[PDB]
Amino acid sequence: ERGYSFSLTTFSPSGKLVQIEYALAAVAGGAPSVGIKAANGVVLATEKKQKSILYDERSVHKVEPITKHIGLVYSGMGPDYRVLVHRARKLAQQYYLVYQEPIPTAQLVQRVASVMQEYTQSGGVRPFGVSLLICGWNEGRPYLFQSDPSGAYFAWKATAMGKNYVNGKTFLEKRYNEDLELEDAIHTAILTLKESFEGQMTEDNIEVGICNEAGFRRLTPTEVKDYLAAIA
Amino acid sequence: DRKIEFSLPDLEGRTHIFKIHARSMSVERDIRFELLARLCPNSTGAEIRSVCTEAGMFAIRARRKIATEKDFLEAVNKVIKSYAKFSATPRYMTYN
Amino acid sequence: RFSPYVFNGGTILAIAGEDFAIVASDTRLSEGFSIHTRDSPKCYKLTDKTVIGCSGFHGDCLTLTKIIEARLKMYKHSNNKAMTTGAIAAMLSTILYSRRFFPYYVYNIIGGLDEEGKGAVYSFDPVGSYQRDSFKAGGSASAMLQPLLDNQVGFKNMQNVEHVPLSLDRAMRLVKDVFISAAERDVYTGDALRICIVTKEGIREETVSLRKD
Amino acid sequence: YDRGVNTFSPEGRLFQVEYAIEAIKLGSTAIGIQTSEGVCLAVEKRITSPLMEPSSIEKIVEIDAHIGCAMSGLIADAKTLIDKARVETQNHWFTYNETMTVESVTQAVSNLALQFGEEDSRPFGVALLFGGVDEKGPQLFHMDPSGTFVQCDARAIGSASEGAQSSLQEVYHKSMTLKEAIKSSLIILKQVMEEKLNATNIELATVQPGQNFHMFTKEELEEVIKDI
Amino acid sequence: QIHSRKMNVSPDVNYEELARCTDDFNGAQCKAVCVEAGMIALRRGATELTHEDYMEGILEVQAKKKANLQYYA
Amino acid sequence: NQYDNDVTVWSPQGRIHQIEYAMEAVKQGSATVGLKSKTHAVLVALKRAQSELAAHQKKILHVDNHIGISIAGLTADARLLCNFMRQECLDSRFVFDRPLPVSRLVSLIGSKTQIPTQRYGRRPYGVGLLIAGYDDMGPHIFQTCPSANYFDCRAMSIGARSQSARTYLERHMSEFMECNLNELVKHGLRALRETLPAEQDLTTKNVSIGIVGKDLEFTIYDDDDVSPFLEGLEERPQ
Amino acid sequence: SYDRAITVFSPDGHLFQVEYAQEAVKKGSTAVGVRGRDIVVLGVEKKSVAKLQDERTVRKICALDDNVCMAFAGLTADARIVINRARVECQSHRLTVEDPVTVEYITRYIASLKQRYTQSNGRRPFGISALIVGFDFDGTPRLYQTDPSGTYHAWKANAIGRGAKSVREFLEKNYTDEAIETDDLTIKLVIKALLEVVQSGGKNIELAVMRRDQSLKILNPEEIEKYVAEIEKEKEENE
Amino acid sequence: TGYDLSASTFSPDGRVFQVEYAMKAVENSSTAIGIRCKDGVVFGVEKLVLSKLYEEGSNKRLFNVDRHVGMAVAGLLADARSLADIAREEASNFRSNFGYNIPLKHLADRVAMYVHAYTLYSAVRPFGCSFMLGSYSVNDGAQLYMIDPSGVSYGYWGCAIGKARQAAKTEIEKLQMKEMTCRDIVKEVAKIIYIVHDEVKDKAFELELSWVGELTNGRHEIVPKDIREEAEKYAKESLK
Repeated sequence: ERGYSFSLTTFSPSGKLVQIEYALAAVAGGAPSVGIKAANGVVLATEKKQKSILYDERSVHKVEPITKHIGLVYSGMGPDYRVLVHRARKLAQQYYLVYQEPIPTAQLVQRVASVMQEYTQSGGVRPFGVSLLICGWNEGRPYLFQSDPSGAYFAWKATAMGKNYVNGKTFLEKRYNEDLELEDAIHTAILTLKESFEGQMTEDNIEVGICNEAGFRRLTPTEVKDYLAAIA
Repeated sequence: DRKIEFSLPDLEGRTHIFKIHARSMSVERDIRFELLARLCPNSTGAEIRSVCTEAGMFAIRARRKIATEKDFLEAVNKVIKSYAKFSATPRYMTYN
Repeated sequence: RFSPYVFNGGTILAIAGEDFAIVASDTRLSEGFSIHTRDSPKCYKLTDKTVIGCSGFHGDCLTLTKIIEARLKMYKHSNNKAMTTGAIAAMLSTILYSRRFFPYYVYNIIGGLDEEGKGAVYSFDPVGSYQRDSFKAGGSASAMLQPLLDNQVGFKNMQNVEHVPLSLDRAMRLVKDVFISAAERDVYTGDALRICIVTKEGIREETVSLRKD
Repeated sequence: YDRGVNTFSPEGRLFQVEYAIEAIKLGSTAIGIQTSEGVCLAVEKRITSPLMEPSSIEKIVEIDAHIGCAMSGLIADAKTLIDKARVETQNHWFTYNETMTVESVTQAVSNLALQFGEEDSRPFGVALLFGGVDEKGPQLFHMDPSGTFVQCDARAIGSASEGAQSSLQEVYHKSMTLKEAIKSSLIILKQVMEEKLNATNIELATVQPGQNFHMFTKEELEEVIKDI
Repeated sequence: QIHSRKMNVSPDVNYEELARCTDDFNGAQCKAVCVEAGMIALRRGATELTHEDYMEGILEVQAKKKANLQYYA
Repeated sequence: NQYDNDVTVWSPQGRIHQIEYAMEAVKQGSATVGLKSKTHAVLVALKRAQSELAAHQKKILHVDNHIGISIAGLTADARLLCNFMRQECLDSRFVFDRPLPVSRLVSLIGSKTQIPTQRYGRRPYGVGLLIAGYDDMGPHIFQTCPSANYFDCRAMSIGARSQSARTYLERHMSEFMECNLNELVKHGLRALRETLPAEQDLTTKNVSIGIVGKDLEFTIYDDDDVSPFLEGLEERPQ
Repeated sequence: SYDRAITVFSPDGHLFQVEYAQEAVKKGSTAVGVRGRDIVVLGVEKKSVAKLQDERTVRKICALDDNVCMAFAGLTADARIVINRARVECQSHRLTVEDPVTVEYITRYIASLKQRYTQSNGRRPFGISALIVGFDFDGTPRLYQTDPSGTYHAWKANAIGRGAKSVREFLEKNYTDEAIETDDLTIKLVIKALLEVVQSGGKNIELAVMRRDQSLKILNPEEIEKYVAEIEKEKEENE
Repeated sequence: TGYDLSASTFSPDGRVFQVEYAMKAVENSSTAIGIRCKDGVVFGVEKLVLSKLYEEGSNKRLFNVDRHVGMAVAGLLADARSLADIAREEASNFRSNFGYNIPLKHLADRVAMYVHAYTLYSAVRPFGCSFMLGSYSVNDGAQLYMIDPSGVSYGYWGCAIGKARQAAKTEIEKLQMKEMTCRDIVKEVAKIIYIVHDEVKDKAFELELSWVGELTNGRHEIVPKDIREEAEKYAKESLK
């Protein structure tokens, strides 16, 4: 067949893009998560509860590496995430096959944001419904970026996304400063995940990945159980 | 049982409507109505009556007791072609 | 390597009469040193007033013939009448031009009557150029055939030569003599002669046998 | 509320082509007459402004030296079809070294007449009278926004078409001549037009078996007006 | 045939032809063909009922929009 | 209603009113009757004009030497399917060097016409093609429809007011497979005289008759040559 | 591909996008163009500038060739791309036939371009109209107009824009033969028309003439105040 | 409403009414049965005589897909023969690519996926057709499939589609197709359609039977004339 070739999103008489206005609420119903850069690298912490005991939490993952030194999490819905994940996995390689170098995080965001805004204008498609948190320690300094379904982005010191981020960012405003370490951002990241978490925060209720100057990696529930140990 | 349609007149019913609404008004004698009916392909009888009743008001404009053919032409372009933004008909021809 | 073209022989001849047209050809299909058949006429009655002669590559002759027979019915189904002879030559000139960069290996001579009941000879190159003539020979021994018709027909190189119009009976024994004389020296001149006659009444046919080397 | 562009009527026919039948009723009136002496043709201009140049607009335009045309309804879309007719005649002459007949022109345009869609937009709002002299003598045809065409002997098309046909059937017969067909046409035009008749409101063109297509101008035209 | 009882019916009728040229009707519309065919004969002043009275009653029961169409075929 | 807009959309009863409206345009056309003998196939068409100076619109079209058709609907789709029809004759004539079978052809026509009856924004073809043709099985009379459901028959009629002609053919159809061309043609003319107003019947400019014969090419006959066939008929009883 | 018929017929036989586009033409700035016998004079009114920042970019009088100048009204965006295609086309005529382009030919290119543009799919029609003024070979000055339906149409004088029917009513009530006697007298007729236009507090006019042999020439606002001074003086003594 | 217009939309209880409306037109087609015997498949199609002016043998609701593969249709005739074209071409794809004859499970898979292919879009409609596929193999015995308008197929020892579906399939289970060869199966197929479509609803009808098996040497063809005249000899024993 073919597509539709007409944009289903128009400006309101109030001048608002209404499907984007609803997609922000679709992000707002997303799972709560936070991420903090502190002077050596970035800590990404999400909140992942299985709906029943029948699930394998060791099957799927929220914390997703993009390259050697870049990780990424989200706050939104499931199936929209993995597609643009795979797109970013490609875009790193189309950078690398040209430049023989890993991509700067900003240079990745310049392409991903263009994919999302290019997608929210094109004909016959609903826009995306996730927001992203992107980490990376390129050229020494760590980086912490955030996108939206409209296709913009921001450079945060620390922020919150998902449910109750309007309270979590007030917690981070009363919590963070410039001089912290990665394990400190681990501890206050558990402290802000416990603000909106359930009654029991075990080793599998969360998933935390970190950047270093050694690069991005993801935690196992052994040392993540050590982090939930002696917490709060 | 009976299902009577009321369409628009073809030419001659329109000319007859001109003779209906234009019989009782002070007119120039040697005007023709068929020329006026040729200028209204799709028009109702109320529109024809408004052409007549406006066309007399053109005679009331300056200082004339009986209207002329060019007064009728001053009625046709205003009622037909200047109010043509509204026209009230075309989404009712399909009755929607 | 694989050569796409080959020479199949064949010899055609057409003379425009005053109220007739004579289209004759041999009936031999052959190449190399051997004979395919002793029966291959080249008379093709397009209309009642148009017969075409085709020589050279035989598959090109058959393909060209069938495309012509398609386009006549296309003309009639679009135009409710038949093609004239000049319309046939006018179309088929463009048809021969249409494969300019891969030409047909076919010589063509069109015989037929005009709108005025007179003969008309239109002879083609393999590219698509032509003219209207009185008599043209095509094929192998056309270099043997044409100057004899320049002598008898054209009345050339003769002193105190009268100019009688060519009668049909004169033209018949002219053909029947000249194909024997071509048959004595040409190896491509066949073993039977197809003669087709276009008059105001229709098309007659006649086959006159030849020698069979 | 908004149906498709290819939607049949409940009565069965269409909507939009039937609307284009209504759309040609607003154009200026035109009359062509097929006479065995030759086909005459005439039209008004619907002159609007004193500052307007009159000869910029026209309805007579030829396709060949034996084919003239007459348009009605919309105007700007007709010139495309004029170009297709001219090009098609040059195809037929280029390929057959002869003249394409008038009916074979008319079916070629009429095949083009209904070809819009939503692949590869709207029908045409014109009305066409076709004059020519083929081997069958004088020929006069008339085609349709539905692509239906017919041979006519004396056809009046415009806003005064139905009144002029009634006044035309009573005066036409099979043994007319051209000079009385011209004056007979200008009588009917003089009846149906609005403005006062002169050598500038109207224009004519005739085609003959003898000579080619000829268009009249403001020198040889007003003699019929003073001799009406 | 039932509703054609109390009317002056000439034997020019063919109810099999009528019910075949009248598809997509119900008992109310087939009842209406009888009364309109019974009115057309009074319009022309006829007393009996003929085939064309039914055939014209069909076109009134169908209630088509008249719009100037003879330009087919 | 809302189920009466597009070809794709089904009715709740399952009856597509777009095709049902395409059946109306063939009911608007004039009448014609196709029939066949044992060895001959005859179809008779009733021409119409608009003004008395306007010529009468032809309907019979010669497709091949053994194939003749007649139309009912719009002339644009009639010529559209007609050029396709001539094309579908001359191409297989160009391939196999033989006449093309009629039953084989009309199947291709129905497959051709089925396609825009399924897509979106695509009209059906409103036409009522009557097809007289020869296989090696002699005469064949087929009819079409805008629903692309072609029917073999021995005698049918389409256009406005064809039912009376059908009633004529039902009570005389036993005669048709014995009688030859002369009375057979005027049997068809007796079918056409039934479906007319009671005052004009056969005024030698509004009628055409096409015949294909077992040794006779399909010939269309118009008014002049109709006059030897049109004579010898009885006066209309009333 | 966005295949969609936009221009549709009305049930009473109209084209809604065309008649709406002509309203958008009917609200643009008023332009008046007249022809003389040797020198043509055309000009726009209602400049409506900020009168403190740049003004050369807002020019609405262009030239397609040396002998053809062009004014317009409507929305400015759609006009200049048609001007761009017209420049490629008129240069392409010299790539063909050696002569300069005739104004009748280029107006047939404009209208013929416009109609099929109303005929295609997925396209709103143009929202502009133009006055195309050309002095051809053998020095015959003439002009045309362009309807948004695409009908080229000659005149002796014309005026389009917001408030153009009353201006045309002034032009028929003031156009004589002796007004085209002197060229500046015709310029005084144009300034009489723009003065008979609307408000136009002095600085609200942009005129351009051609002596059928030169390029376009725009007077600085000194002959504007000078010709307005002799026009107000002549009306002052006439009153 | 509005939830029943496109074939791309679900209902607020979660179904598609366009498919069901296309299913409704199948029960307006008259009657198509087909049962397999012990060693072959017999199709049965009765045919309503619309008018006398038609010729016997027209517009057959009984198709011949391959030399062995048989189809019996019930629905719209143009869509039915349209599906016969692509299935007929599909067996030509199988033999043209793989060099032998297609099995019924593969063939009904391909055609069934072609039916399901038009069940996803607002651009095309569902078919209003159901049909049956039956053949015989020397390596696989006899097969009997049937395909709904939605595109779901199954195997059968016997099935029936048309107007009176239940009123036909009620009597098929009285038979014993596990042991009967395709000889008395012909007359028993004839009787169970002779008992249906009463003379109130139908004026006249026509017997149209199909027949395949190793007695038919695997080839698909129509029944002979004398055998169906034994069926019409077996006709008027249903009045008792």
